[PDB]
Amino acid sequence: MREIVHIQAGQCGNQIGAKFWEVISDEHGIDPSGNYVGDSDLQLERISVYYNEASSHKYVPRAILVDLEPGTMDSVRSGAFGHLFRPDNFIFGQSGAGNNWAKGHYTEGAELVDSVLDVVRKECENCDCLQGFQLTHSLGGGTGSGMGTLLISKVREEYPDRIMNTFSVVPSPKVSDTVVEPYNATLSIHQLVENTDETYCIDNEALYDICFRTLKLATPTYGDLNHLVSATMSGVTTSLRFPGQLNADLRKLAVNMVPFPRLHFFMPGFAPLTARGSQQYRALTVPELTQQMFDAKNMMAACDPRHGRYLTVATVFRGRMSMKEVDEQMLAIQSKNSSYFVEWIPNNVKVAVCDIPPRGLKMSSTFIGNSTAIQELFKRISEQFTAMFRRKAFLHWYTGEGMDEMEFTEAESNMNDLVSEYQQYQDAT
Amino acid sequence: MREIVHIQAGQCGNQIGAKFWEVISDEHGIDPSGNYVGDSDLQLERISVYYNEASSHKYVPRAILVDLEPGTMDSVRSGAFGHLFRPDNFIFGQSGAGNNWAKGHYTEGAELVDSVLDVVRKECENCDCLQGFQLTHSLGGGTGSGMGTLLISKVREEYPDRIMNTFSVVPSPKVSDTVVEPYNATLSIHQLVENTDETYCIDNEALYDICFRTLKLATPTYGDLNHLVSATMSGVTTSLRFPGQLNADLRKLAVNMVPFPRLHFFMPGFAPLTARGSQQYRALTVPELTQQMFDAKNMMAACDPRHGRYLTVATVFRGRMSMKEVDEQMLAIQSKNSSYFVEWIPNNVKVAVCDIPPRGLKMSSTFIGNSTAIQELFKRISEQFTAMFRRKAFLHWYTGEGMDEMEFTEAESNMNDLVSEYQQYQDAT
Amino acid sequence: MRECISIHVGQAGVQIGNACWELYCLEHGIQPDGQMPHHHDSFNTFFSETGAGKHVPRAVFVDLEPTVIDEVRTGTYRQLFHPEQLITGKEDAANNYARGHYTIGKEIIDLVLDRIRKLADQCTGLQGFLVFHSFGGGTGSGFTSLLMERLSVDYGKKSKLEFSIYPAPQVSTAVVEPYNSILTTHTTLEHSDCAFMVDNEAIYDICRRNLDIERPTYTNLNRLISQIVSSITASLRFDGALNVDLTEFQTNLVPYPRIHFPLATYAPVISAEKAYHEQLSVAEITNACFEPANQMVKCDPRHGKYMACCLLYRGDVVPKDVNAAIATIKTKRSIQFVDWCPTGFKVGINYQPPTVVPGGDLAKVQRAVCMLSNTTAIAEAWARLDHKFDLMYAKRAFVHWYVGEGMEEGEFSEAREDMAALEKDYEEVGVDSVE
Amino acid sequence: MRECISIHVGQAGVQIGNACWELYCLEHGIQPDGQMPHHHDSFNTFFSETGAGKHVPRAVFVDLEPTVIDEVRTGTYRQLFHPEQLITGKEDAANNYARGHYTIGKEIIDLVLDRIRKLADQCTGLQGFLVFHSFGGGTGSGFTSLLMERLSVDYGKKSKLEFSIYPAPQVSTAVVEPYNSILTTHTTLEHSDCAFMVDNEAIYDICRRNLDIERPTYTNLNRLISQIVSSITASLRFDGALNVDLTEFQTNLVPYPRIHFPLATYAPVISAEKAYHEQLSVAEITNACFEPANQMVKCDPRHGKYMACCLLYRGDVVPKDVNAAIATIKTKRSIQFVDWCPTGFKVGINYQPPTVVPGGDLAKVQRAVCMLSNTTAIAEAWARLDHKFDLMYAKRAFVHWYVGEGMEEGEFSEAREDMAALEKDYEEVGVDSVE
Ligand SMILES: Nc1nc2c(ncn2[C@@H]2O[C@H](COP(=O)(O)OP(=O)(O)OP(=O)(O)O)[C@@H](O)[C@H]2O)c(=O)[nH]1
Ligand SMILES: Nc1nc2c(ncn2[C@@H]2O[C@H](COP(=O)(O)OP(=O)(O)OP(=O)(O)O)[C@@H](O)[C@H]2O)c(=O)[nH]1
Ligand SMILES: Nc1nc2c(ncn2[C@@H]2O[C@H](COP(=O)(O)OP(=O)(O)O)[C@@H](O)[C@H]2O)c(=O)[nH]1
Ligand SMILES: Nc1nc2c(ncn2[C@@H]2O[C@H](COP(=O)(O)OP(=O)(O)O)[C@@H](O)[C@H]2O)c(=O)[nH]1
Ligand SMILES: [Mg+2]
Ligand SMILES: [Mg+2]
Repeated sequence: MREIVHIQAGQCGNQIGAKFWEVISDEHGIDPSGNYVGDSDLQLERISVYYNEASSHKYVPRAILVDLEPGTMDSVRSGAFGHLFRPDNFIFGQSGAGNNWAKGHYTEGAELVDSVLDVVRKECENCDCLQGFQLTHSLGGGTGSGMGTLLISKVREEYPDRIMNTFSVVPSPKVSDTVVEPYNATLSIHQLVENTDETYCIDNEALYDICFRTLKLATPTYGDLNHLVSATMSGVTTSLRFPGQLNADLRKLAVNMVPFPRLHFFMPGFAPLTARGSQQYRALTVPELTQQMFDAKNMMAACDPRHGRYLTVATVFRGRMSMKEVDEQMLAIQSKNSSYFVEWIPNNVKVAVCDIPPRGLKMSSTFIGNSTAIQELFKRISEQFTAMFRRKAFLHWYTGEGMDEMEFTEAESNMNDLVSEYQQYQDAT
Repeated sequence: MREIVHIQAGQCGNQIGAKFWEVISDEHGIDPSGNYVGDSDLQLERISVYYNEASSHKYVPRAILVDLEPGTMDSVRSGAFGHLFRPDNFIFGQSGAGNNWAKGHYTEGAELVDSVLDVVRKECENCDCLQGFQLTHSLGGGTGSGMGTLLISKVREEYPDRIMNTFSVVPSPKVSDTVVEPYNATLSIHQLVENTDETYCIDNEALYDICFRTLKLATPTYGDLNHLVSATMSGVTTSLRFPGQLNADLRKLAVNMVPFPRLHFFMPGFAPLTARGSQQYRALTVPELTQQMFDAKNMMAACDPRHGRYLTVATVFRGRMSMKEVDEQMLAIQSKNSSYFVEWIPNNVKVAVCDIPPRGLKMSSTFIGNSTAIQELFKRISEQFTAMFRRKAFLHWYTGEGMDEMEFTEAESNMNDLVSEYQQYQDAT
Repeated sequence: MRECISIHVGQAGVQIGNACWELYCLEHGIQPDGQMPHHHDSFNTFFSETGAGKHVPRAVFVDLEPTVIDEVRTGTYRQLFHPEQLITGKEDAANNYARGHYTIGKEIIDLVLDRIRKLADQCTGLQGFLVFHSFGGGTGSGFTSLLMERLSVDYGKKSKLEFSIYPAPQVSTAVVEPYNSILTTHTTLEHSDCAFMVDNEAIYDICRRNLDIERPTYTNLNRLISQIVSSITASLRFDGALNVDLTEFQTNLVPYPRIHFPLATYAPVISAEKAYHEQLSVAEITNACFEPANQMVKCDPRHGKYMACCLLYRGDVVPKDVNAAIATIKTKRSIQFVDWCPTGFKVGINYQPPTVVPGGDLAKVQRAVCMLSNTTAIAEAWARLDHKFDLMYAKRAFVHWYVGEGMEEGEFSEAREDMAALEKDYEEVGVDSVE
Repeated sequence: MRECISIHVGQAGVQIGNACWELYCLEHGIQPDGQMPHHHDSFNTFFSETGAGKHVPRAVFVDLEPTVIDEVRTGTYRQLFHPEQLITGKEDAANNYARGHYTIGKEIIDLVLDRIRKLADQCTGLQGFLVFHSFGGGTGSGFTSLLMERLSVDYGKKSKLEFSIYPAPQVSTAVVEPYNSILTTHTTLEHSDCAFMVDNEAIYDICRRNLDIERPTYTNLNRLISQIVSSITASLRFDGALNVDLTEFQTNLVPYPRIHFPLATYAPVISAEKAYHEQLSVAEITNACFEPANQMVKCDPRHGKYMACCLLYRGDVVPKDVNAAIATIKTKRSIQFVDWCPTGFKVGINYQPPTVVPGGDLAKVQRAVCMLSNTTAIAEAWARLDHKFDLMYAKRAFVHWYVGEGMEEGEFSEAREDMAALEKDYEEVGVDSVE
């Protein structure tokens, strides 16, 4: 019950999804062929939430892989853990978004969004009681941004009651992997703050920093970053895919973390993060995890929390632990950082506890902080957008697909309004 | 309980610390890997005071190794009894202090002191009830002097209640291993008399003399001198790391040995010291130890006690002995040397007795004398400083890092005031 | 022939019930499969019996999320419960009162009431209801409010007892606890005969200090609350020198229609190693019960006055000692009842000692005492919740979920007015009389 | 039914208590685990009893450093004590009075008082208090002063007896002994009913000369002081031809409110090899008690006058011999009481002989006598301490620790004034009366 549908847009979304399904299959003991070879019945007691039991006793992920260029699709298809996706799912076009948002939302996307929605509808009717949607996409790449926003708008039209999750890879502050990414970011954020329940902001910069310093890895390949994001997502969903002394669901997180309709952008975090050698020289206790999760050097979003306040915080543990210990740790961490939390939300730590470790470890933890610091991010992007709009640079590519300036004017105004709201609530009293 | 944090600054500090942790691990029966293979539970009944029990039943020393050049750090890391320090502790820079104090306290140290304080804070919060800090450093080398003084000032800012121990290797009177050591000594002493509770002055000259005459060794390598200082430190702490018929703690020594806030410089001493052959030809009785500990030829500070008076004296024994015997010996030694003690402090011998020998003996003893003779030391250094300041020799290296002459003027005035206080109390009546 | 059904709402209720029914099955020598290889009948009051030697509980486990109920169905206590009772919803209220009282629970309330009616009509001397429900969870608050209103409509005059989990002052697992608490209190204030305040924080404290376990799981808190419940029902379920029925509880501990929130307390609670080194006098355990550090709600009794107390003893107890101990307690000044109630005790004695659950944490004792005390200190606790509510309402935080789920702001304002009125009533009663 | 609790403060108190409770458990045939395989009840006065054959002591071992208490918990006497009593702090006073009376001990004084109150209320015929505490240690002085003030506030009129370890004239293990001694004396001078002066130096002397052991450990001094305590309490704990209770002690040996510092003495103390070669006459042992070399405080009695004496005999004793011996003692001139007290004796006889602890140093005797003597020689000892204080205060040495730990210099001056007043009172009493 409470089945979840997985959508993967853009190249980053698809790669993250490949690693994500690898992780999930490892969790439930699923062979690459798609048949169960596990050992613990609890794996199958909720196997339906992400998988569908196809006949002859096989399992197929409830995935809907979307793209506009067959390259990465075929890469996924050929590689291992690709032979179990249901082959009818791989929707792809030929033109390619060309790293443009106008193509990804108006011209090219309008031709595949119908087929995507049809497969979505088939999967929805297949499920018993739909729980919600999780969309894995970028914010820079044209396909990800444009087509994901279009799909979100259409789905919200057809399912205004379900819950919506997005794992959007926000552009990094220092580097810029693309050139027009401010435009894509602004338009995508406009659509998201329109029609999304929660948005898990991530930067590649923070993941680089974590893989470098904390994990002591000088050679971070994209496999590792995607592995980290996959572990975060698995930690988010294990609260319902598994039994727990204090269980959680996606709707619980949405209610707890989203005080106002618009302010629903979360920065995630994971713990423990230990190098290969520096592991046996540290104790794995709940206080250690809790103290690890609260610092700028372990936030997957490149913005110091100290510059603002945590509006709300959610914390999902795993593995066997003692509830009193967790409560004591949360009390201490809420006490000593009193200036780091908003005054008018007393007891602002949502807690959930699962019963299964994420494999290999004794106990893990996932942090989901809805703070005001992220305003800086938007601030940054907004400014960049403004600059690249003041000269109307690159404007012709977007204008040529039917979009006009007033779109950009409205989107920038909307983002500035959002930043104003964040600022207002940060200094509320 | 009463956990102690160990800091090691400068090359001498780090080598002394390596030998010191070797000694401690030998005491508690700790394998080089960091796991306990001992045989007596009393080793583990207080194992927490210096160690932390890391998971999978291992032990890691509560060490914080600091330096500005990775050379000696790597030497420690490669050598045995280095594989159990927690690898995240090894804080080191790249520029190196260059045997300058200005670099070690203003320019280079200002870049690593923050990370050092952060690891300090982590360890402090890890402990249950912090007892105090022991800093092992030099007074000549730039790193040791400058960075240790900076760390002491910062820690005293953040922990004005804990107790502070320093094992500062004072420059020898005859030889001079460096050229600018008067400047480093004066500045370091200024900071120490500002913000330290007790300072264990040591000279390499006295250790040379002891290894030569008393131990009958013609080939004293630095390993042996560091071994002696390590034995002294272990003797100081065994009063709380182990049960005893009359136990002592660091705060007890601080209260007993420091009559006035400034006059807190102690000369240590150890006994018994027997050559390899001349051991079986001597009786190991409490009178023998007591008579050994009171003579210039067994003081680890190069200054004859007879030139002044013992302001106070502390004496920490080990191994099984009879209290009445110790009391009788102290009475006799206080009687016959009546001119060697200050008139206005009656019964000026603090006594403590442990129950465990220093491993390989029947009974040992450690002497901690706070005397007035040490004024000569400062006198000497002061004069040297004055000379090297009269011509302003070497002044440009220190001036170029922001420091100015008035710093030196104030520091020299402060040291002269301290010597005046020592002289005043020496001839008090 | 004095039956009493149990209704467990929400995850807290279901787990507490797991503990409670484990305890019962241990007490009467009942195997997990309902078989059984001073006793009377005894078990008839809680266990109905079928043709074979198989007994089934009179419990109705209702939830909107099938996870915990599925754990129950898979646990060792699978064969026990009547499978029709284990009512499971589809989507839990997700810590939202409106979902748990207007949208979702509205679609299985009828099935729950139907099973309730079947179980009631199969009984003859029905005494009353035991609702095991938390206070913060959405299902707990909303569904319990709905169910209490429905039962009060159906069963006009019968006992209705709740075991709420009062939200702690400083440890809060939820974020919207004030909203659920205020709404469910405003609703249940007119229907619940007698609630039973218990908190998790106080039980953590007790487990750490008295039982000397530093890392307790929810299993331990559940076992303690199950022991409290068993001590409450031992009068019905056993032969005692001075028995007491739930109607006596509601008559004694409820001076006024609204002020019916007594807090629980249990004694002795000592570890197995500390079982010796003390003879456990009944006067000693009475003093332990009145010790402000032993109460199971984080409220200092010294800041208020005990309007009423009810002490239920069990084991080798002798009434004279109880009389002497209570006289001594009345003598002391720090335990100051209200002037207008000169008789502040109901005493009950049972012959059956408490039984220790194997694999448990407590020690085999011969005497035990559960105190249910209605005081005025609890009033201050309401203030705290009120305060929280005010802040979280001053910014209209989280309001959109409740608004869009079948509720209006005027309802929030009305519930705030009601809580203010209750606090006013507590303050007014706390004062002394003239002339 | 005449109970008396024991309170051990500081390391000295705890080790002395180890010895004392070893001695008791040996006396009444009590195994270390509280079991037991002329006697009456006897042990009830010091041992409370639980349901099983397990008895527990009425002791409260309090310390600020967990080392020695941990040794106790690990020693052979682990099963004995009630684990709740073994109160341990975190950081010891470190031979600092201010820490032991203002800063640290202030944070566990409440727990200690709570355990005291529990133990007292579990008793019925409580006689009084036995504080075992040193004088130089910081915990000893500070914590004992605080505890005595608190108890005197709580228990208005009850016996309060201390066993201080008077700082020796020449052997001092500490360096700040004068400060702790003066402060704790100025405090306890208004609360302690009767102290009991004992010193380590005199016990060293006695062990060397009489027992012929040249290298004694603290174990031996502790055993001797435990024997003294046992002889003090043998009246309560046994049937005697002339018994005496602690109130009799405070009535007899305390002429004035302030002068209540009697010094201890015990006899016979002879080695096993010298056990023969002497028949140990009761007159002989009386003479031994009055011998200036046998007193357990380094003060020559000949320099003062015995204001009062109390001799407690035990074993095969006959009153006529005691009368004859005391008459002879009164005849001699070198033992000169004050003129104004013509009756300078209280006599007590017990039927139980002293029992020798296996592995001990003394020999099995049939008669024993403990003398508690309040004299004027002890006054000179105060002078010595006073003198020391003056010097260590003339330079304001060590003052900064106490100043920065919650105390003022005016307090030091006031305590010096108080000690001067006490010395003045001793001198004034020492003089003779006119007319
Ligand atoms: N005493 C005790 N309380 C528990 C236990 N498990 C959960 N709780 C309480 O349950 C509260 C969480 O809200 P719940 O009432 O459980 O919510 P729910 O029952 O899952 O129903 P929903 O709100 O719809 O999810 C916490 O505040 C806990 O105090 C338990 O095992 N023992
Ligand atoms: N008679 C006797 N005296 C002892 C013994 N052990 C310690 N002492 C006395 O204890 C004194 C030392 O100060 P303590 O009272 O022990 O200090 P403490 O009890 O450790 O408490 P702190 O001062 O806070 O450390 C010494 O002067 C000794 O005379 C013992 O075994 N027998
Ligand atoms: N975390 C992560 N991000 C990626 C990965 N690959 C690409 N990205 C991000 O995705 C963005 C490119 O979007 P992409 O899907 O490739 O272009 P599109 O075809 O127009 O949607 C860049 O900003 C990258 O930062 C990956 O493996 N991991
Ligand atoms: N006792 C002892 N002293 C040492 C040892 N090595 C160096 N020193 C002293 O340390 C001083 C040099 O300081 P150092 O730490 O090497 O220079 P820095 O890097 O500027 O701190 C010299 O005065 C030496 O006397 C050693 O092994 N034992
Ligand atoms: Mg629920
Ligand atoms: Mg002590």
